[PDB]
Formats: sequence, C-alpha cells, structure tokens
Amino acid sequence: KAVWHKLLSKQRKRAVVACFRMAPLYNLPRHRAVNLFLQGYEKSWIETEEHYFEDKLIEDLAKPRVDPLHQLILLFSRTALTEKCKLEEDFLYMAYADIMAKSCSFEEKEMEKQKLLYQQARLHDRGAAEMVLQTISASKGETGPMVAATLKLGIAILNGGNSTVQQKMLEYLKEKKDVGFFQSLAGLMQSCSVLDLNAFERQNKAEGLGMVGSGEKVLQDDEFTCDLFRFLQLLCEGHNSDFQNYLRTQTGNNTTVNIIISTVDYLLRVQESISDFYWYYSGKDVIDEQGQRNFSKAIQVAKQVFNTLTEYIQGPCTGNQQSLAHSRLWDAVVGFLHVFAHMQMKLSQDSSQIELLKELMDLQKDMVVMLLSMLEGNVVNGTIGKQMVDMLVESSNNVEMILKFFDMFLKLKDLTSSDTFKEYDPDGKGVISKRDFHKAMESHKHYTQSETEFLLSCAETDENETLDYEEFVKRFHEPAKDIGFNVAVLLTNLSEHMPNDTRLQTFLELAESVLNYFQPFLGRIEIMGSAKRIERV
Amino acid sequence: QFLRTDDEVVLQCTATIHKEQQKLCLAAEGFGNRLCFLESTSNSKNVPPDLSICTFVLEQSLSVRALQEMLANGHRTLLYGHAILLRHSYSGMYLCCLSTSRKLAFDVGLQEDTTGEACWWTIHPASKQRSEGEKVRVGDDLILVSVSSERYLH
Amino acid sequence: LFPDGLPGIGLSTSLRPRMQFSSPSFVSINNECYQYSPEFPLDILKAKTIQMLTEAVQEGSLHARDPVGGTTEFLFVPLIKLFYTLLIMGIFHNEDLKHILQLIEPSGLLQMKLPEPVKLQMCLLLQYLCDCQVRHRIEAIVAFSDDFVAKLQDNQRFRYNEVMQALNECPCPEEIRDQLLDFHEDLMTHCGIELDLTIRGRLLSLVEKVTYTLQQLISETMVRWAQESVIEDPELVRAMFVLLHRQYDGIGGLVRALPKTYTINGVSVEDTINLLASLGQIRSLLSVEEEKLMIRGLGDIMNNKVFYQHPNLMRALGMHETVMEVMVNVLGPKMVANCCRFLCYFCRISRQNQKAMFDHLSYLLENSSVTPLDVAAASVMDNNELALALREPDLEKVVRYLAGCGLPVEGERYLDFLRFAVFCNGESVEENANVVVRLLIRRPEGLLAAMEEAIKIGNAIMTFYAALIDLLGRCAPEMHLIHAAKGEAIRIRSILRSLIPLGDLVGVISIAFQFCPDHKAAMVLFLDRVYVQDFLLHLLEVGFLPDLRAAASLTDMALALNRYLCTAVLPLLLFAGTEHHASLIDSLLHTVKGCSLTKAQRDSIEVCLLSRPSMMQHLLRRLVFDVPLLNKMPLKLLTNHYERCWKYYCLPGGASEEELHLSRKLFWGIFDALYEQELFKLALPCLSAVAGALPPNF
Amino acid sequence: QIAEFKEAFSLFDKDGDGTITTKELGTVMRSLGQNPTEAELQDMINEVDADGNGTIDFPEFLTMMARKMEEIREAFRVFDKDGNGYISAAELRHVMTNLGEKLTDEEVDEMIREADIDGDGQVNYEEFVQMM
Ligand SMILES: [Ca+2]
Ligand SMILES: [Ca+2]
Ligand SMILES: [Ca+2]
Ligand SMILES: [Ca+2]
Repeated sequence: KAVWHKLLSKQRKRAVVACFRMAPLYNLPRHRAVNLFLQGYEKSWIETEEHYFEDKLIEDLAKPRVDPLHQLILLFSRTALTEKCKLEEDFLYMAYADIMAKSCSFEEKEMEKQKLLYQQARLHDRGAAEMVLQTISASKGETGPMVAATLKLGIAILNGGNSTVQQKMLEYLKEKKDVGFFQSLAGLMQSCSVLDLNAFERQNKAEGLGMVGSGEKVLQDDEFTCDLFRFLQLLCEGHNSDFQNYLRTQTGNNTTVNIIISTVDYLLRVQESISDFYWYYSGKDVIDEQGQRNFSKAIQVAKQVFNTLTEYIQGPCTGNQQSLAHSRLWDAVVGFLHVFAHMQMKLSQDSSQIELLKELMDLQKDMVVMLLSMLEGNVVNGTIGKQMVDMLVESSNNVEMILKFFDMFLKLKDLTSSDTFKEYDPDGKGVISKRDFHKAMESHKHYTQSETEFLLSCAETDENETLDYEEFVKRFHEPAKDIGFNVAVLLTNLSEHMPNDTRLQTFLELAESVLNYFQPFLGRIEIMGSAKRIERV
Repeated sequence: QFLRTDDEVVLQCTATIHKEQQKLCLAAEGFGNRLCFLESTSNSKNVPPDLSICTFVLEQSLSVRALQEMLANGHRTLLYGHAILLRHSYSGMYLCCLSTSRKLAFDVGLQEDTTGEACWWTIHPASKQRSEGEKVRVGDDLILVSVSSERYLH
Repeated sequence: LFPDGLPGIGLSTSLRPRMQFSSPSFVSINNECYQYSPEFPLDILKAKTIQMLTEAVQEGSLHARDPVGGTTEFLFVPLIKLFYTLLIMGIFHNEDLKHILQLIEPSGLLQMKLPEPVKLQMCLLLQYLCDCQVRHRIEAIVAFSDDFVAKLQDNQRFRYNEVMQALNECPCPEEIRDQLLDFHEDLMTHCGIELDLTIRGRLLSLVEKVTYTLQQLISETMVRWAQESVIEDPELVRAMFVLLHRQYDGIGGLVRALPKTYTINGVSVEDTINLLASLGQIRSLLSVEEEKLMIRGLGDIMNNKVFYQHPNLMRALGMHETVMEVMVNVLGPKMVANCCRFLCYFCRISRQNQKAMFDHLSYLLENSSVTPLDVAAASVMDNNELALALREPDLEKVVRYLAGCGLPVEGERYLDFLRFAVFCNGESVEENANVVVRLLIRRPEGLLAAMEEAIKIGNAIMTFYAALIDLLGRCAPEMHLIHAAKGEAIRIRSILRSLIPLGDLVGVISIAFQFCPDHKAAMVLFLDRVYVQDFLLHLLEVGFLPDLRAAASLTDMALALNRYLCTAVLPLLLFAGTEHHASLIDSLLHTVKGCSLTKAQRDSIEVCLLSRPSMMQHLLRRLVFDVPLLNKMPLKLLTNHYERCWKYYCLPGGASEEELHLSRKLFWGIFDALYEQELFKLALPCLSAVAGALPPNF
Repeated sequence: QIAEFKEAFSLFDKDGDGTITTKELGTVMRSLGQNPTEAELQDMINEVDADGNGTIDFPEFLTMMARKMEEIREAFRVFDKDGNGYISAAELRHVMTNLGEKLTDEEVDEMIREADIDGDGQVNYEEFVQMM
C-alpha cells in the first residue's frame, strides 16, 4: 500500500536521475570528443621509455682540443657566475642536469662499483661539481625547480661517498670562500617544509565535499628537503672530519653560519609538527590512507635527517657534539618518545597500521643509533652522558610504556613453542585456540590479562579465534627486537660507563628481563680507538 | 633558571603612568572579593605591599592536546605556546575571566572550578627573539590571552 | 606521416595567419593603410635568393680571398637570415624547397666548414624544420583521431545501451555506473584499458608508427664543431644543445605541443581567424595613447560567439595572462577598468576558467584602485572548493587596507569581497568564518548610536557600516544545532554578542519607515543567524505597517517591496496578532516580484497553522469580504488557501459563523457564478469543513 | 509517453513552475542516496540546459526522457519475479531491497492485506491498479 507508493516514487526517482546522465556519454560533439581523446592519449600513452640513450650520449660527448661535454659544463659555470640578483628558469639546465643524473653477490657489486666510479670520474674530471656548488650558492632562499635539479646532480655525483669530490669541494671553498654559499644553505634550509594539518582538514573536508590533483599539502615537497639532507649526509659520509669541523666552523670567510644547529632546530620544528599530528590523532583511532601516507612521508624525512645527524658526529669529532650538547635537541627527542609510546599501542592493533608501525620502529631504531653515535666520547662520568641521564629522567612514563611494549612480544618469543603453549589446545598447526591459548599464556605464571587482551586485540580475528601460532607470532617475534637490543647496548653503556646513578639503577632493572634476554646476543671488546684510551666497544 | 610546574611566582607590570614607572603588581583578594586589582611595589622603602594576595601557583601548563582532553570529559616545564592552569595561592581559587563589563572588555577575578576555557591563559612571548617551543626562564616578557573571551590580560 | 620521408609537406592544414599587405598608397590611407606595411613584388626576390645562394655556395666552394663584403660573415650572414625570414612567411612550395633542400642535404653546405655566426643562423633553419616536421607529425595524428572515436563512439555507447537494455535501464547500481562517469573519466579508462576490442591494435601500431635521416645527422653536425673548434659565443653553444636535446627527446616536444592543438568544424574557421588576427594584434601591442587600439579589439573578442564554445582553448591560449601583465604593465590609466571588465567577465564564463585565474589575486590583492578588486573577487565568487583553496595571510592584507581606514569610503569594497570570501554558496564556510574575527580582536572597525546621526548629517557611512552588519551575520557559525552541538564556535557566538547588543533598532524599526530598501535587511540576518514569540510583538509592525498598503505609491519603495519579501518569510515559525494580520492582509490586499510575492504568499498559509485561534476565523471574513469577489485572481488563490485555515482551526471552533454559511452560500453562489475552477473545488470541502468541524483602497 | 514524463517531471518539479533549479536536483539525490556537489550538480544541468534559462524546462526534459525507454510495466517487472500470475509475499519483500529500502515482517504483510481485497495471499497482476 503505502510502501508500494514509496517504492514507485523511488523507482521513478532513480529512473529520472538515470535519465539525467547515463546515456549522455561522449555523446554529441565530434570536435570535443576528438579533443578529449587527444588529452587522454596525452595523459596516458606518451609517457613511455626511450631512456637508455643518455649515458651513451655522454660517452659520445666524452670524445675528442676540449671535450664538448666540458664545453657545456663551462657554459653552465659561466652561466652561474653571472650576477642576476636572483635565479631563473633555464630549462636546458633542467634537461641536461638530470640527463647526467640519469647516468649513475659481491664480485659483480665491485664491478658495478667501479663502473659507477668511472661515471663519476667521467663527469667530475671535467670540473663538474663546482658549478653545482656555484648554483647552490647562487640562489639564496629560493626553492625553484632549478634547485631541485642541482641537488639531484649533486647527490648523483656524491652517491658512493666519493672522497675525491669532497676534497675538490673543500678546496673550492678554500680558495673562493662564499659566506653567501652557506648563507644560501641556511636560507634553503629555512622555510623548506612542514606538514600543516589545518590544510589537511581543509582537503579532507573537501573530500567530504569536492570528490577531487591533491597531495600538494605534504610539507610542500618534503621530497626536495629529503634530497637536501641526503646531500648533506653524502657530503660527509666517510668521516670527512675536516668537513664536519668546517660545517661547524666555516672559518675562512668573514662569518660563520653553523649549519648544524640550523638543521637541529629544523628537525625540532618537524618534531613539533608530527607531535601535534598526534594530538590531533590521539582520539580517532582509525586513520585512512591519506594521513597514513603523509605519516610515511614525514617518517622518511625524519629518518633522513637523523642519518645526517649521525654523519655529523659519526667520526667522533668533538666539536659537533660539543655544539650539540647545547642544542635544543633533547626535549625534541623526549617528545619523540612521547609520540612513540602512545603511537605504538594504537598502531599495534590491526591489519592496516603494521606497515606504519615498521616505519615508526625503524626510525625509532636509528634515532637511538644517533645518540649512540653521540655517546662515544665519554670518560668516567659522562657530562654529555649525564645529559643523556637527565633527558632520560623526564621521559620516564613513556619509557615504561615502551619497555612493556617490548616485553609483550619478547615473552611471546619466549613461550611460542613450549608444548604447554604449543600442544596446549592442538598438537599444532598454527590454528590453536583463543581461550585455550589465552589460558595457556595466562597459566604460565606470566601475564596480567591486560597483556593478553592487547594480544587478543586481533591475533587472527578470522572466523575461528584460533590464531596463527606462528604467523601473528612471527609478526611479533623479530619485528620489534633489534631496537631493544640497541637500547640495551645504550643503557648498559651508560650504567657501566657512568656508574652511581640511582634513578638509572631503577631504569635498568625496571625492564631487566629484556637485558638478560639479550645477554646471549651482545658482544663487547676493549680497544685503543686512537685517543689512547681503553675505549670499550 | 627556567620555569616548571608547581613553582611560585608573581606577575607584575610597570605601568609608566604620569611618566612614573609604577611597579604595580597584580592583586586579587578572595573571601568576599570576586575581582583582581593592582598593588604598587615601587615604594618598598616606606610602604611594603602585601605579598599574599599576589602569589600564584602553577598547577598545570599543557598545550592544545591535553586541553582538549580535559574539556572532552611533578615538574612539567612551562612553554611559550602553552595555556596554563593558575591558582591563587592564598584563597585557593582559580583566576579566570569574568563575564561582566564595567567599556566592552571583560572582568578579571577568581573562581572555583577548573571547567571551561576561563581558567586558561595562553602564553606568547612578546619578542621575536624568544619564541614558542621552549621553556620560560627567569624574568621573561610574555603576553596572556584568554581562552573563553580570548582577549588580552589588559 | 609517411610514404613507405622528407619535410616537403604539401598539405599543411595549420592556421598560421594571413599576410595581406597594404599597397604603398599615397592617397588618404595614411592612418588607414595602418595595418600591414608598404608592399612590394616578393617573388622576384625568391628567384634571386636561390640564384644568390646556390651561386654563393659555389662561389664559396673555392673559399677564395674574394668575398663580397670582405668576409664570408660579411657575405653569408646577411643572406641566410634574409632567406630564413623569407622561409618563415610560407613560400617556397616544396619543389622550390626540393632544390633548396638538396643544397642543404646533399643526400656541400654542411659539408663545408663555416665560421662562427653563420651556424648560429643556420641552426635556426633546421630548428624551424623540425617544427613543421613535428606539425607534420602532429597533423598526422589528427587524421587517426577522427575515424577512431567515430569507430569508438559507434562501438561502445550504442552497445552501452545494449548491455543496459539487456539489463533493463532504470536500475543503475554498477554496470551502468561502470559507464557513468565524467566525460574525461569515461575516456580515461577507455583509453587506459589498452595500456595493460581488437581495435586497440591500430593504436598499438600508431604509437610505434609515430616513433620514427635527419635525426642522425643533426646530432652529428654539432659534434663536428663541438669537437674541433673550441667555441666562443656560448649562446651559439647554448643553441646547439637545444637541438641535440630536441633530437634525443623529440618526444617531450610533442608533450608540450599537445595542449596547444584543437579541432573544430568547418564553419567556425572564420571566427578563429579574425579573432586570431586580432589576438596577436594584442600580443603585438605588448611593446610600448598607448592603449587606444587595444580597446576596440577587446570587445570583438567579447563579441565572438566562438568565444564560449571552446573556452579551454582561450585558457589554453593563456590570453588572459597577456591581459594580466599588461595591466601589471599599466601598474607602474583611464582605460584600465575595461580589461578588468573583460577579466571579471572572462573567468566567470566557466568554473575551470575561474580556476586558472585563482593564482593571481596574490598579486592582484595588492592593487587597490578606488575595478581590479572586482576581478580579484571574480575568481572566488562562488566556488566551494576555492573557498577552501585560498589562504589566510592575504586576508590580513585585505584588513590592512581596512586597518588604515581610520576616517572613510574606501574600506567598503573589501568587505563585499570578504562577503564573497566567507559565504559563496548560501553557505558560511567556517574556516573563513573562523579567521575573520581574529584580526578584529586586534582591530576595532558609541559607534552604533551614530547611525541615526547619519540620518540627518555623503550617503556612504550609512552603507559602510551596513556592509559590516552583513558580513558578520554572514559569518555565523552555522544554521542549526550544527552551531550548537559543536565546539568554540560557541565561544565566537559570545563574541558575536559581546560586541553587539540588540541595540540595532537605531536601524531596525527606524530605517524600516523613511538605505531603507536595503540596509534594514542588512540587519535582519545578523539577528537571525545569531540571536519564542516574544520578539514578534517586540518588533511587530516594524516596517510591516507602512509597507503593506503603499502598492499604488510607486518609486524606490515599490522597488523596496520584494527587498523585504525575504524578511517576513524568515520568522515563519496576546493582542497584536491581529495587528500582524493588519500588516499581513493589507499586503495581501496589495497582492490581491509577483513570484517574490508568491514567496510572500508562502508566508500566508504558514501563518495559518500558528494561528489565539479565534483571530484567524474572524480575519478570514476579511477574505470573505473578497471571497465572494473571487468569481483578485491572486486574491482568489489566497482565500481558497485560507478556506483550509478555518478547516484547520475548526477543532477549537467545535458571531461570524452565521454569515460564513451565507458566505458558504455565496461560495455556492460563486459556484452559482461559474482546473482554475478546481482551486475552489477543493476549497468547497474546506468550506464544508469550516461549516463542519467548527460546528463539532478600502 | 506524454503524461508519463510530466508525472516524471512534476515528481522532480518540486517548486512547480516548469523549471528545475539545480537545488531541486541534489534535493532528490540526497533523498535517493547520493550526496553530489553543486559544482557537479550544475554539470548535470547545463548540458541538458540547451535553451539556457539557467534551469531545465519540460520540453527539454521530455525529449531527454524519450530516448531512455511505459514506466509502469518495468515498475511491475521490478515487482514481479518469475511470472506465476501473482507476486508472492517473500517475493514482494525482496523487491524493496533493490532500491535499498528496508522493511520488517509486519509492515508490508498488512500492506499486502490492505491491497488483498480478493484475498489470495499474494499480489496478483490485477492489484497494481487497485492500489494505484
Ligand atoms: Ca525552478
Ligand atoms: Ca531549461
Ligand atoms: Ca507463488
Ligand atoms: Ca494476489
């Protein structure tokens, strides 16, 4: 009756809105249809590979008089040394630079190593990298595509951590000192990035209402910044100690802009952005792919900038860590831990977040490797070591969180094959039980059941509630354990090295289980690492 | 050196009125006063001002994250870019905006409860030299805005 | 593209506009030749050029100590460019070129060593050669395109029914939704399917057909001189690497070339040309009373009907930007607003046209006149995405302009722009509504007392604050419990009233009687969207008294009538309830525009439900003072709707029900006086119902 | 043909003027299940809007509706399942889930029965006109 009137009204409604656009389909216009077909063929088909030719063309260019490739390099250099009070487009740079940058299990690895070195010669023997350096000094703060081309070329030169290029570039700085160069470095560092989530809400609300070329939000080409920092890193990998001290000190010019503290508070700003991204995402517990992807991007940024940080201090040239003793790094690390603890819980839930969890734990790993590299110049009671103590002090609660967090899958790795955990419900197939598994783990004199409930977050959640006694378990088994080994190395080095720190005694016993877990796996020696000390390692 | 929670401090202005740098400090009474007022500290040599109605306890000082949590229901350092919970030390009450006018500004005085935006005052250093994201030190300049009325501590 | 190649193209179906030179007229055509040039007998000289060069090469074949101006560079450079210019203007039909190319081919000229600047000339020639070749490569794909979508549209959309008519096609869950998308999106996966119907093999051949003599040697020519002859004049050296890169990426040239092309039918081709001729005419006058010639051409572009039909082309021209920098080149004087007037017209013709103009307010906001700010507001006029797309710090510069307003007139246009900036759809965007108050924390502008002080003591500061009262109520939090069940918009809701009292009756009732046709409504939304029936009477007859009867008194008040037909429809939700009916029925007597009166007619029967229910049946006899006069046709549509009102208020009815039956007998008498008659055929039942359940220029 | 489109028009001529504003379109589509944008909803209109009054007039609506397909017979064909002379009770309650509307057991059992004047326990081919 009335429901029949409802069905016919919705029927004629669906028929009318079907008549609005179903059969309208490229329908009338020959010219417009042809045109749009052209646009699609443009957007699809052109877009292919021919691109094996360029290195060959380089080899053609590397031919005899002056080599014509060298003529071209000379052109771009003289282009750079023109004083145009700003920098411009020059697309042929934007062709040829990345043409060259295109042009870059043991024995074959050495062979291709040498072939790469031959390529790097084949450019930079013609004085290639100096104009890269010139152009980078040349713009000041401007972040044009020109700059991206230069950075791509500079990394493509310095890919293997080639020492030769580092020598050349230092000597270039020596004779023709450019305060404007590091000035330009600071300015290019300066604005350069941050994810700004109000714009994310703008576009996400827009995805509420606009159904649309997005993705421009993510730190306004984060990627370029990653390239810059990787360029800084591959500037000083190989412990170019002179270059590390120069980047601190920059002495030959008038002035000095220590770029170290510059990148310190840069990544501090990055930390701020991601921590407020948590204070946003503290409550909503489900993230779709957009925020996840922006996370992953920023994650790679953090990883890169930590690698730069290590490579400043990795050769333990003291002035880096002396400056960084008075850096504002420490609290940003503290907030990082504050991120990590709360993040790891809600990441450790479902099928989705596990990849991003790997991201966080891996950045977590080499993050602590950074302060391991910081650590290595200690004496008896580390002043710097005490700074590590004090910054550990304020980061207590989250440290309890993460140690419990490691203890979860650690004791998983313990019980995971005992027959009072394996032959408990079945013989064994992987499919075991929920509650017999649950009371197995619980009956091991082991868990407050909160840990089981977190383990019963999902653990299979597929029709049967028997888990996979290996797969979920191997997802937990290794993939959070290296980091615990690292921090174990860390805190043992602190406590062993600097003794008599009462709170540190509390901290160390406070998850002593993982330490004694890792006692089968650490290794220590003692040597004289060229400071003529017994420097244990 | 710096400032964390639960430490004791006053505010003060030095209002240069009639070209006299009048070191007037804040003063709210309570127990029959629902308003703040001023208190001169310049003539300390002959008129010692009272301190008790001028001391104020830093109970808490978080950002927008924690704030939203409290509204949606021992040494934390105090940061440019925080709004804090501030108690009057003596009365125990909680300083806040008051929703009357006596011009079109809003009145200033104590209250009990920590609910609502009124007991929150965001910190901004009034210099480019200082900035948001670091601790407040001994004797810094600062600008406090309400969170209910979002007007200035004027 | 190919006989189973040589750049002697015969067809050349491009456009490349026409060259009809003025005769050297030495009569009164002085500023009427005025278009081209003096002209001359061309093709004598084209004989000479071949006569010259082929001799001159053979004269330079010995490379004697002879040469004419002393050097070869004295010889050749004024020749080749002169030829190359003459090459440009579309002469030398291919058999001319066939000899000419075989000078250049022999396959000699390139086989000679040559000095420095000649190959700086010569490289441009072969550069020019690739372009028409690329055009020839471009024009070739046009022919592939035409039949193929004609093969394709005749394939799928016909069969698209034949899947859906096999399915039904009133159901459309997924299979119709598979081919229900955007037109480009319909073309998107249609083409991209072949990237992973056998007819895609034609495409598959075509890409491989358009993959690929000269491309070999052009590279080989450079690396002669690149090797041997270590070169000065780097711009020459610059120019060579273009071509090499143009050689080894011939493909990327096609990429950029692709969004230049266009296809049309044969009729439209004239309105291209004259427009195209007058197009580059504007591009010509870029290099400079220095505006007057432009202004006539601007409207001709407007006067094209082939101006809306291919709108992305004009966007693909980017010809707006050619206006834009010219206006920037002005801004370093009277004819300025024409281009403005073109521009705000221009972007408005489509959403995507508004899109490309969005980037340029960033400049244009800095450029107040007294208009360009109209154009600045033009590309943000409506579009909801664009409301999200914009940024905040620009708006500070807008209110910096408002910050200096400490007197004035001139702030009044930013607000109108900002009123576009925050509402744009009938829909107040809260992000923009968030940010607008924050500056006003640090920027003020008994000010509201001064409004009636302006009623005596130039009309502007009335209107100037009247924009301010529009935008604030425009930046309401929301329209619902959306505003209520929320967070901290409530905090601005206090700020919405910590700043403003009621107060406004300085304008509310006062300007409702005497500016008056608009600015009363400038108040109305603010009290509506920010601030049950106590305020009815507190504001009753406020304008509604003097409005309702003055219909024959046209004429700004008769202009003002629909300007407040919005107003009484807004509150559509105890003595003076008849006084509202006094204000109601007289306008109903005035309505015994009209569609806006039909909007106000919607305010009639909705009052009948809220209608002390005794005052409704009594005042309906005033309708019965006209209901026998029904059969005023608008009055005949009104009381017939009001006949159901006593059919509504009958439950409280069960003094005037006696003659109402006589009026029902007069309703039978109007039925004794006679579709449109069905307006009473339902109303007689309400006339039966008013008798039934109630019994349960004057 | 003629009135069956005007009934389809006046179903969507909500304001009742012969013209369809773009707000009228998404008003139905947000009661039909969708939630389209006005910058899309205008684009449903403007290609149909060849007369260019801003709205959609019925003679442009009429010829637009003419090339798709009575509406009644397929509407009964959504109702009728196999062709056994009647629509069974579980058959009719399976019709409603294709337009997405849900139901309980009680509501339509009386709606069959308030249409079941003859009393055969089903809805035959006859009762599509007794209820309509
Ligand atoms: Ca309409
Ligand atoms: Ca129409
Ligand atoms: Ca049956
Ligand atoms: Ca039946």
